[PDB]
Amino acid sequence: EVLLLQSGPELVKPGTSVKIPCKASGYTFTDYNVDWVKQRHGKGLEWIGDINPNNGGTIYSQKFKGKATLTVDKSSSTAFMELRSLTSEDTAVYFCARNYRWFGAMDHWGQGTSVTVSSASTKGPSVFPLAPSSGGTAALGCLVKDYFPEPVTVSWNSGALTSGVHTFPAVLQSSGLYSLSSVVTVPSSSLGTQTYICNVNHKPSNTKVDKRVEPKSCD
Amino acid sequence: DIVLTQSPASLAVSPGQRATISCKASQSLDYEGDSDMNWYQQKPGQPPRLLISGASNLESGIPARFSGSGSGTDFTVNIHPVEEEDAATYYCQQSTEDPRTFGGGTKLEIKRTVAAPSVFIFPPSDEQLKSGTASVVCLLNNFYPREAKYQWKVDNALQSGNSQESVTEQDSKDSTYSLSSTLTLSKADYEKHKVYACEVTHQGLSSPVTKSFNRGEC
Repeated sequence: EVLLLQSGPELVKPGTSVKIPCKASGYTFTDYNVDWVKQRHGKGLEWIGDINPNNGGTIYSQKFKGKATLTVDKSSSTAFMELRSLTSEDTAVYFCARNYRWFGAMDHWGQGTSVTVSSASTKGPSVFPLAPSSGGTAALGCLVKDYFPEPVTVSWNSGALTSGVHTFPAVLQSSGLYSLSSVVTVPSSSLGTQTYICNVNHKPSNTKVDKRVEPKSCD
Repeated sequence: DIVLTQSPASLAVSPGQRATISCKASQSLDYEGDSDMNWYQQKPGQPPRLLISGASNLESGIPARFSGSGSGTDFTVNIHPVEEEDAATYYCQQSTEDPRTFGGGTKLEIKRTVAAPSVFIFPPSDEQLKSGTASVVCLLNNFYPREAKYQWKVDNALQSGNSQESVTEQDSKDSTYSLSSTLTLSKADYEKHKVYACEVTHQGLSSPVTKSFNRGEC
């Protein structure tokens, strides 16, 4: 019903600015205030500001004066937040949330825009197979290595295989490139009846890699 | 600014039992009949979801297992009974005055029964070796508790400082964790040795499980 739609993850360079949208629908846009909340990876929620779409009146947290700017477009029912003079401290997920100007809770949130502030160049990943050698349950996977920035999505057999799939959080290697593994556990008997393909999508570099994971028969 | 002190920072509650999370405010959140205390539930990857507003108004769509109470400066949210889908981080937030402030958050871990991991080891692919780098991966699958002791062994010698790990969030269905460890060596160092092993010690294992492969075989 009520939907707050934010843009997807975005890589931005330090010393620049970025403008994050929050398109509202399913309710009277001018009847609610739009708040913005910052969340660093693994941390809590911190309040950025508040804007009244009826008149454009803004209230900012003191911690974000000069850093964040809140605007609204009533005709398009969209709220915006612009972050200036970007540094690595600004790397976080930014949520927009709906609330009543008068003591209202934040009852509906956007899905959050993950902003990465880095001067590193976009790099597509290499996909290597995690092949098992021939118990009763077998495990196989794909190593998605040396890419930047986050994220990559991994599906198995074009999304037809979902049970038993574990796609781990990416880890930042000392080289400054990310790396993650996606694994799936299947019946050992299915290694000879089913073809297992991991579908890796790296949207920041427009990279789609499909890698068949061929098991090794070993006496 | 109204500072919200949320306790505990974390807690483990078994399914069926009661989880109690508290939030203490630096000043009163009462105002003309209201108690503007709001509780949120945030599961990993998702935005926070409003559970309770006005200190005790359970939002439409939230199960009755959640209940909020309190007034003035001391507030409490209760989960009874705790379910396995309740694995998340919970925040308190005041809407009494500006600036809006959040509590530190409370990570609720579902305390299930002991589960020993299923261990798998993967050799580096021939394709990666062409780049001069060897990545050896060890998988610890569907275990609980989160505390898992594992160690890499190269020709039976314990390794340290040359591996990175990653752990999944607690599963919403079976309340387990999975862990993947990647051992990184140069191709030359990889060719210098034969036996690569992953050794796991866990509460659910009667004896440590070791998975290994020989570099040449298979």
